[PDB]
Amino acid sequence: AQRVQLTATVSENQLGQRLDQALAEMFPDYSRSRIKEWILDQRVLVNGKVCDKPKEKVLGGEQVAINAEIERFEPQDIPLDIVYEDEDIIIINKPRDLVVHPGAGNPDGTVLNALLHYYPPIADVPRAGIVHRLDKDTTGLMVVAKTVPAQTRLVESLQRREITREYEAVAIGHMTAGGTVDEPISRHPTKRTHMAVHPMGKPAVTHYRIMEHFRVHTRLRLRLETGRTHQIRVHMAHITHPLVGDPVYGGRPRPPKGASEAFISTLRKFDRQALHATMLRLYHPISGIEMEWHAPIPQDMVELIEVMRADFEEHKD
Amino acid sequence: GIREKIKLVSSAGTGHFYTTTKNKRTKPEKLELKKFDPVVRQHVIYKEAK
Amino acid sequence: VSKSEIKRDAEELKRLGAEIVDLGKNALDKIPLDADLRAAIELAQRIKMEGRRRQLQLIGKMLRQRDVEPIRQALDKLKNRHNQQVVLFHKLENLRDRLIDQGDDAIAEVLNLWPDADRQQLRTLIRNAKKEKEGNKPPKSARQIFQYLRELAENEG
RNA sequence: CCUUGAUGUGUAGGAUAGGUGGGAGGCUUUGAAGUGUGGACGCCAGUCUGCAUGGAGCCGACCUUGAAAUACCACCCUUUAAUGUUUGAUGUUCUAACGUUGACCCGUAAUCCGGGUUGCGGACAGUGUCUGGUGGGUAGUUUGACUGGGGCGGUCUCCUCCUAAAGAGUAACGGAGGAGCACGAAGGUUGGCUAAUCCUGGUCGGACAUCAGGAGGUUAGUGCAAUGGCAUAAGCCAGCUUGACUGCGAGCGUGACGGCGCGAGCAGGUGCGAAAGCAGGUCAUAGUGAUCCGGUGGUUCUGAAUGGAAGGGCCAUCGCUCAACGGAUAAAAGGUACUCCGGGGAUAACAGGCUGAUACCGCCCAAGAGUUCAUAUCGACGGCGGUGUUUGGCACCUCGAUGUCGGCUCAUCACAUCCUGGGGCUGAAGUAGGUCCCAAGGGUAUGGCUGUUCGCCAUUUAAAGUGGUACGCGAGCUGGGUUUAG
RNA sequence: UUAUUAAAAACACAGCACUGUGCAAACACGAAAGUGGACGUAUACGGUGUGACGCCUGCCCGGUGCCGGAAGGUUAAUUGA
Repeated sequence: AQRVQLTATVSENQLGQRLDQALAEMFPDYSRSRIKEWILDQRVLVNGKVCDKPKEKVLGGEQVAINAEIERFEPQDIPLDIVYEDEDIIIINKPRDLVVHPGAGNPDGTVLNALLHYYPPIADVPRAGIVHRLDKDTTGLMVVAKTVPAQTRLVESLQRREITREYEAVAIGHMTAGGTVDEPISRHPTKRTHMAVHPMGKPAVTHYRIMEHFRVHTRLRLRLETGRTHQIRVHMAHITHPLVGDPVYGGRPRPPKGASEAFISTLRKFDRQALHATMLRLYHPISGIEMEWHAPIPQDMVELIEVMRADFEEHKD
Repeated sequence: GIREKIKLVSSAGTGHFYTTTKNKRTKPEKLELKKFDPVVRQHVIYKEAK
Repeated sequence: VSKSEIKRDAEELKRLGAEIVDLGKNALDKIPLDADLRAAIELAQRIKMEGRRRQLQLIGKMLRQRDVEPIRQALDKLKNRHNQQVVLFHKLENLRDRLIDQGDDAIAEVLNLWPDADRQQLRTLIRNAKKEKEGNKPPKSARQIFQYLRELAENEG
């Protein structure tokens, strides 16, 4: 709340137009809809009189006075599962429903806000030391360099594509063999929350392998080169083999023939995206010795592969 | 279009006139032009170019 | 860009010219029309129907070669169909009660913005306006107040 | 509307300042500054005034105001005071018009009507003529021609080059375009001059600044699109200039014609140069509109008895996006699967015969991959052929009728063969296989889904063949899809 | 209900809602008389929408239609300086 008086005089070039617009040009910092709600609140005076009709026509020679309130990111306490912490690097296991960068609607409660609470002066480095983005619905390992010279080496490594990243994913369909996918990608022409494959898009490379199959699903291990927004999902979906439980990019639900009631519940229970990062490899900033870390399989994935293993060993066998 | 059709009346007392077109926008000054007049059988000045 | 695109644009101007001739003599002088066009208007209604077509061809002929928006905009005010005209009357009556009920706090805006306002006569008019309303007399002078403001609205001179 | 006297407070400021000119003075003993009431304006802030008291006088730049005067002389604007003139609007009273599907009496043993009394409205309503507005409720029409599609658009006139086949002309949904102006100079005459591009040199100065010297006599320019021309220059500059004139104009060309263009030369008056001569527009080809009917001027041309006048005629003249541009109205948009009538295969769709753009089939050229080894087996870049059952277009039609998709009954023909039969090769040990050749004698499925053709699935066998039959078969059946009318 | 291809999900239906109507009612039939409404009287008549019953019918007057208000601008017949 910032209670500051706002009084101004309308000119003679706003003739024959409404109330919301007139205050907009003279007050550039506040737009029509912000003005509209305060008009309905009976807190704006025109010619010394309060008005209740925003669609009035005002021309000029009037003194409008707004007597009301007006108004980087506040840190919040979030539980984080620390994997490795020292003076140069920070390895963190990001839990479910936690976005790595706050936006319009999430001022506090994200990774950056939690890192601000975890270490107060962490705001010195840009973006609080995050180097690559990851979906909030997907859990996995995240890397943050503590010191700013490590930031320069890390971003340069990705430009040369030196750091290797590994992912664990569960998809639909009886897979046969691994391979590579190389398809340019750009924004979806119609929907603004989809990043679809486009022939004249940004070039991309992704590799995928398989560890074991299932009834109509699979468990697979793969490596991603470029950590762009939702790269792994579309390249897995461009071969019409969408991820299991993905609501945005995965296909429509398709339970298998003769599926048990418990199996159908698990897909309903597993209502998040099937993605996880297990193994990350990095080069130390000032030492030059490789570090290797592993991420335990999350509990939801443990039961997901368990129910599929029982179903596959019962129906097909 | 932009041109304005004008009439040139003899400076003498006769009513015989000639028809022509002048752009008033670029040449608003009245013309000082003399042309043959059959009624007076001589050459007479023409004025009042609109 | 298209010959027929010009055609409908020209034809739209033709019916606009046909509207001017169908307008009364008293209201004809209101629009800022040139004398050459004005003289052609009076001959247009008195000519026989076939000559009206030729006159309509005439009226369209030299009206296309000049600018049309001020003529159309001025015609719109007289028809009271342009949006800025009706709101101008709205504020013109909006300053009436702002002035007819006080008489002193509203004259400042008029003189500050309009330099052709005769404040010597405006104060006297309000004196009569206050007298008739206070004595519950018929408003025989309230109409003249609006005429003066309306006359000064379009540069009476 | 006619005088009659005041009447105009944003501000500093002696203080209730109206704009346009004269203005340092008019007025007054035909009796004054300044004191009081009466009437009266009136935002009581202030002011005008009959009267006499009074017994001889008032201002103006003054410094300030955007603007300086009750110092005066006028056109006057607004507000408003009091008579007379003219015309409206509103309100009140009454009845005698008019209304009364109020009561009563009579014609009259009558809920019609008329007559009489009274009550209630009342000059209202209502009615008649004209007029403003609304008015597809109703009536008469229009929606032109060229082909396109869910709805809309574009073209119609003129000019340039090619198509155009060496006179002229010559079309297409043939390829490129432009014009509806402009110029009183950018016309005429006279005189004068000749650029692009590049070399060297030269300062700010660069790929132009303007040039000194050079090969080029036009590849530059020619108001604008293109073409043809332009050195006698039509290109460039300067003086004078109006021939961009009036009445003509033999003759020729182009078109069916209206029309359009060239036009020597004659009479008059002109401009240029001394003169010979040129000048009836712009180097030319598009820059446009015939007639009917309108404005102006002239013509005593005519003037429904005489003289005029009105009107009409002739001449010049401005008068079209009449653009649908040889121009049906001055005035007009759409649908009809609710349609009808008279015609048309003069004009679409499916099928039939041209066709192979695209794609299927065969062959050849053979770098390369192939344990050695090209065609044992593939084979990149290309070429030649065939049904042609997809996706298409072309002239031919049955519109005085050519009935479909699919299912049932019925089948027939070709083999580019699904099985059975005879073989070749094999990277064919046998069975089981794969490819190719010959061979059409026979056989070549049952059910759920959907109207299905097709296809998926379930289950058999030797397979559950491919195409023609106008993608067979309604004067054999079916009406499930398509299906007018709800 | 489509006689003579459509018997239905279509029409209608009691109910519900809005609007018009004070009697010489609105409206309709009729150049008009007059008649129906109705020899009824706003718990009545006409028009429109929906269509048992239960829970309900949310927001918006911008354009059109309707009502009221009229401050103002334009505006014919009429009269003739």
